[PDB]
Amino acid sequence: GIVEQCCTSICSLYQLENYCN
Amino acid sequence: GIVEQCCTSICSLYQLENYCN
Amino acid sequence: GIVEQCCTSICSLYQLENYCN
Amino acid sequence: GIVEQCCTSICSLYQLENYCN
Amino acid sequence: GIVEQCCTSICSLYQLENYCN
Amino acid sequence: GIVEQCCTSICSLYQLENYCN
Amino acid sequence: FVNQHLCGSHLVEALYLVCGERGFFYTPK
Amino acid sequence: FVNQHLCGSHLVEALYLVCGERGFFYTPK
Amino acid sequence: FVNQHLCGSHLVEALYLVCGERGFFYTPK
Amino acid sequence: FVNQHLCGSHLVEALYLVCGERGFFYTPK
Amino acid sequence: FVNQHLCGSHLVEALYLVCGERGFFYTPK
Amino acid sequence: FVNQHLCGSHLVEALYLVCGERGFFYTPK
Ligand SMILES: Oc1cccc(O)c1
Ligand SMILES: Oc1cccc(O)c1
Ligand SMILES: Oc1cccc(O)c1
Ligand SMILES: Oc1cccc(O)c1
Ligand SMILES: Oc1cccc(O)c1
Ligand SMILES: Oc1cccc(O)c1
Ligand SMILES: [Cl-]
Ligand SMILES: [Cl-]
Ligand SMILES: [Zn+2]
Ligand SMILES: [Zn+2]
Repeated sequence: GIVEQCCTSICSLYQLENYCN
Repeated sequence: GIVEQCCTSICSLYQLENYCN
Repeated sequence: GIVEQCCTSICSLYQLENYCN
Repeated sequence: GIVEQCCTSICSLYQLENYCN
Repeated sequence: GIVEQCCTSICSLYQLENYCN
Repeated sequence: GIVEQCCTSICSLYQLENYCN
Repeated sequence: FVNQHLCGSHLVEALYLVCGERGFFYTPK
Repeated sequence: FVNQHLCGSHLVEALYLVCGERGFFYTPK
Repeated sequence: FVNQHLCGSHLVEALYLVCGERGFFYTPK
Repeated sequence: FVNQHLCGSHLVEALYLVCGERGFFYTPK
Repeated sequence: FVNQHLCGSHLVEALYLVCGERGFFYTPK
Repeated sequence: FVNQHLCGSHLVEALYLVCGERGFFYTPK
């Protein structure tokens, strides 16, 4: 999930956007 | 400045990016 | 929703839990 | 106390330092 | 203390409340 | 720079002030 | 509204802490 | 040391700013 | 409104920063 | 060092939330 | 109320996230 | 990396507060 994707390497704001409603 | 511009109506990511180096 | 409820007066921790999955 | 002193007008870090242990 | 108890392993809010006044 | 100085050891307030305008 | 924007930022942090492993659904609209 | 918990707190803050009025689900699963 | 609540959240931050190893007491009231 | 310093910043945030009107004493020790 | 102060705190956090490796000047008027 | 990223986040907040009306320059490289 997000924690796996984004807590070992930095997620871009676009990558973050994946989790918006 | 940024406070005047962004502290009443929300500045988007896009708008904020104008302040980056 | 959460803004109308919790930004107009302070929500308790139990009130905030309404918004947990 | 701190809320009355510092939430209506800005306290400097030096003023806030009064509340340190 | 708190750093020792809670920076090595996650403390719940319940555990943290032990440090309230 | 600041990351190298202040993310490996804690910078003091005065060290941080080097980065003020 | 910026007031709402700032309030929401604190709301999600509070939800993060209170909800724990449940997570949360933030839907301002 | 507690670094997924701390990372998750920053993650919700960043999601908040990216998502805006859309909102978001945070599911730590 | 929740203005005092949001303010206090920033105050404990700023206290954390300035007080260093001393720590601090936070008592609204 | 820095990771305890960052962690303490979140700890005081969580105490602020959980302790409410009671407030709290933060003392690294 | 210290609204400009609290707003500016969230602004620099937003700038931090948007500007990434480019960094940014914060120069309050 | 993530760690540096989380650290930079607290750094800009500390700069905000310490620098006051002077403002600051955050240049991570
Ligand atoms: O990958 C991440 C983790 C935390 C915050 C962020 O903006 C990005
Ligand atoms: O207009 C604003 C004010 C503060 C934070 C932000 O992301 C936007
Ligand atoms: O009503 C609120 C608003 C923001 C944060 C919080 O813990 C409660
Ligand atoms: O007067 C204040 C209120 C909140 C944060 C701060 O640094 C100062
Ligand atoms: O164990 C911890 C450490 C930091 C914040 C928190 O909510 C819990
Ligand atoms: O060395 C540091 C790193 C982050 C915040 C701070 O006040 C000091
Ligand atoms: Cl705020
Ligand atoms: Cl952190
Ligand atoms: Zn705030
Ligand atoms: Zn952090």
